[PDB]
Amino acid sequence: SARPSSSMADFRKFFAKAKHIVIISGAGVSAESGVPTFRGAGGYWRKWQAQDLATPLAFAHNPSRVWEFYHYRREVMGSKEPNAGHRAIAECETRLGKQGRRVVVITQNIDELHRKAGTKNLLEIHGSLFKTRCTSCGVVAENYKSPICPALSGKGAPEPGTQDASIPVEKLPRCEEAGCGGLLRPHVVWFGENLDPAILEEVDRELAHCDLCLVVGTSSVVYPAAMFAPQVAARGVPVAEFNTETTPATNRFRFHFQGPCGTTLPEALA
Amino acid sequence: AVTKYTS
Ligand SMILES: [Cl-]
Ligand SMILES: [Zn+2]
Repeated sequence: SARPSSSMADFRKFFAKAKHIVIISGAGVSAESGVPTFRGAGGYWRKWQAQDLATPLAFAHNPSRVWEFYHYRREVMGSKEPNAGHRAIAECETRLGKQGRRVVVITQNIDELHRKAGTKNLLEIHGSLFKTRCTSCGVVAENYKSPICPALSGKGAPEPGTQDASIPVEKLPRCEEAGCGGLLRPHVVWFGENLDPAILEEVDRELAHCDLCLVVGTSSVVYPAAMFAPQVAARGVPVAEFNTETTPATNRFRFHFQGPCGTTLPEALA
Repeated sequence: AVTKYTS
């Protein structure tokens, strides 16, 4: 069989010399903090997974339901914090940056735990649970309010059987800019939407110049993110995958380190 | 555009 190396010594040879390290992170990193991701092993919200609710069409049809889901997700972050994987990554960035070596995190996650852990060079390619965008005027705003709007207070219960709140659109979250009052939506990239062109340019720049790439906690089923680390590997650059399981991309990489990132990464990035 | 999906 054709399986990548699990030699930490061999990895460390590349790590010691890298001037430009790209770390791609996914839902497995957030899962280690207890964040429910609602895909793969990450559970269900009522009857649904993220693929069912995080879509333009779900939000067209039942914007109260989609906002209930995102509200639940916002509110549970109250009890979720960065883990040893987040900290290994942030500390590595800090330590390497003092030596003039660059570390950039490209994250699929929307829960801002890499920000909270102190990562500075962060590309949030799918947006943020704590940002809104207006469906009419297009302005993006940071929003941490708990609850986001009065009508959502105590709604979002995840239990199967929980009935739709059916909040009238006028009482869901609304633009507060002079003269808009649009419906807001979460500033999150949904299935079926494209990624911001500006961010993808920044991503391609990092991938084209990096000399080592880590893919951490990624199922490597969500595109286009899942295509980033294979592209690096095809330039001959070493790519190490850190994940609890093998994925469809595993055999494209030079290393696979099995386990929770919070166990493997502090060792790898030391 | 460059579009989001899951396999
Ligand atoms: Cl993922
Ligand atoms: Zn607006």
